[PDB]
Amino acid sequence: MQVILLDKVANLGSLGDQVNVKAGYARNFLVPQGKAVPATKKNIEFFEARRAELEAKLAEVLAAANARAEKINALETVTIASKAGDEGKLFGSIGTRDIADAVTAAGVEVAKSEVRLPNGVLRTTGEHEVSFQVHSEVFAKVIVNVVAE
Amino acid sequence: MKKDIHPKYEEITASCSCGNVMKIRSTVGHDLNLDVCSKCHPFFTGKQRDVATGGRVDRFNKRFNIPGSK
RNA sequence: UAAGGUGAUAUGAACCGUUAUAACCGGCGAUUUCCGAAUGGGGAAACCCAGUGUGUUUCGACACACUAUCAUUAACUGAAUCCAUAGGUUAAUGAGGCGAACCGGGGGAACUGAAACAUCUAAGUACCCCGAGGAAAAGAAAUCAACCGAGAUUCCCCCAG
RNA sequence: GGGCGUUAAGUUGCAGGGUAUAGACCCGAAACCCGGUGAUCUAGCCAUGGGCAGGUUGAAGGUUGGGUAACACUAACUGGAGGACCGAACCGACUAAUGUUGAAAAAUUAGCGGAUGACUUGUGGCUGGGGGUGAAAGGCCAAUCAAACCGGGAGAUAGCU
RNA sequence: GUUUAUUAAAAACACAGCACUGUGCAAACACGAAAGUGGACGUAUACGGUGUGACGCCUGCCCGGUGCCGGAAGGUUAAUU
RNA sequence: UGAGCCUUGAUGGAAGUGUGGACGCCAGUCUGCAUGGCUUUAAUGUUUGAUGUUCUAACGUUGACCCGUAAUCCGGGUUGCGGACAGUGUCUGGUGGGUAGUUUGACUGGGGCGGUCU
Ligand SMILES: [Mg+2]
Ligand SMILES: [Mg+2]
Ligand SMILES: [Mg+2]
Ligand SMILES: [Mg+2]
Ligand SMILES: [Mg+2]
Ligand SMILES: [Mg+2]
Ligand SMILES: [Mg+2]
Ligand SMILES: [Mg+2]
Ligand SMILES: [Mg+2]
Ligand SMILES: [Mg+2]
Ligand SMILES: [Mg+2]
Repeated sequence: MQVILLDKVANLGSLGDQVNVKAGYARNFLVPQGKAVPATKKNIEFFEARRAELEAKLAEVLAAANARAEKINALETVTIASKAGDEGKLFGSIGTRDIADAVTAAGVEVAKSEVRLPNGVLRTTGEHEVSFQVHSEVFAKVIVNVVAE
Repeated sequence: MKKDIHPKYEEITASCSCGNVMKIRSTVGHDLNLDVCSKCHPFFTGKQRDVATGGRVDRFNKRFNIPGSK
């Protein structure tokens, strides 16, 4: 009933909770690979230095990552046919790769970990919408299309 | 048999009834495994209760710094 | 130490000795086949079969010598996975088995008695298992006392059947 | 007033009478409990090998000739059944005599049942005692079985001889 | 048809038939510390367990008692607080 | 949707015409809103118990594949399916002959059956 997230994730706490938290939930998931926590003397005081010492990021860092929606919008139509066939369906797999990898059809590269589409995309050939989600502070816009061969 | 972290038990006793049974009782505790070590990753110890709850106030590390050392 | 002496059931033969390396006694050694923890592998115990090195070599061989398994450390190698570990090899130490009783400890009866029998007794005895010593074991108050005080543990007689 | 007391010498040895706790005058069960040894007999089963003169009868099915419009029907030949026959080896034991301090701790003699099968046999293996195995009799588990043998608790207990 | 080899051959065991129940296959179930094996080189018209009773003709009435199967509304009711 | 604290209300910016919920011994008052010149008890904050919604994040995997490894165990890894469920620990209400705890006299013409024990 005592932890320190700091990297809030839908939990009733941000920058790490200092009062009664959940228990047995972190023993196998939260702590491992996720956001380590131990709100025990040692780890506690060590977090104060990360805060009592506190920003140029909101002015500068935000800018070195906000031009996303502006750098990629006027883009030429994405022409990556996903093997449209089967009497009116397809053969190609549409998920994470062809969405992001649709940028290096000339050179530029991205990270498959920024896509914004709750539901998986229906294996069609129409105007595949792609709302690029680089960071929470800034969102962008992309598209995808399938052809016959 | 194990409960490694803590000793164990398996000591016998007589299970009396209404006055008396000169029978015998024994085997207790239990088991479980697969414990994720903050370090590399889990070797499955077969601790039990009083062993599992022990790995809590304690560590996971010191709770193992013995089944190795000694 | 010494005039004898070559163990015994039987001499006998062939001998060794009398001064001081003949016996004989005591100490330290040398040797010490095969089996047996048995340890190179196997095996109905005293047998069978190999690898890798050796000397003399009329230079095939004879025998010899090393090679079990674990643990500690050392270095070198080293997977799934960069790492790192797991694993592997080598080497030096060490263990292993016997052992009468006493001793610490883990497990632990029943006949028997109770004039029956379940509580209870026998008895933590018998026994079985592990361990260590020459003895083992125990051994400086979060002890006791009772308003006085004693002062670690241990063993003995009382308190008391 | 009445009960119990009040000018009863005790105490410590020694020897003895008795009592108490102890075995407990001696010999003896049928049994219970603990730990080991036994499937070289026997009962099952597993693996791998062997045996069946021994001899007879000879069903169903089929081939062919005949024959029917087609079959049935039939004749031979082949075929090979059966809680089938007699039948040696082999396996087993229904009857009688003998034996009964035997030739023999279950047999001998004359007959008797099965004898290609749920058959029979060699070698080795697997089931362990409250347990095994059992075409079932409480049968068999080494001349032992309503709970094996060996050692222990053990000098069990014995109001009995 | 089978049975107490060695005092019981039966009305007892078995039987074909019937019913209940379990098992979706690495089946249930059984032997086995395990590996593995049987079930079965089968697969629900199959396999197991329980009870009733070769082949033929059959197998009647009773669910009060006990057992089992279903229901589970209501009564009684453990630890627990 | 209950209940605890208790936060704001009804008992114990200056007139008139009106709308709503309140209850009755009933003939009535209560109480927000335009124009006009402490307890009985309700709402919001909550704390906490209930059902029901949705989410991932528990850990599961007696699925597959790769090493350790010429292993059916185990461990690591990849992958899949499940997923904050399952399951476990503490606590707690059920149920609970599944199990347990609660000896069987004497007298006697042996004993037992019978009979009798004041
Ligand atoms: Mg040698
Ligand atoms: Mg060996
Ligand atoms: Mg008495
Ligand atoms: Mg005694
Ligand atoms: Mg016994
Ligand atoms: Mg034969
Ligand atoms: Mg026979
Ligand atoms: Mg003659
Ligand atoms: Mg039979
Ligand atoms: Mg039988
Ligand atoms: Mg008998």
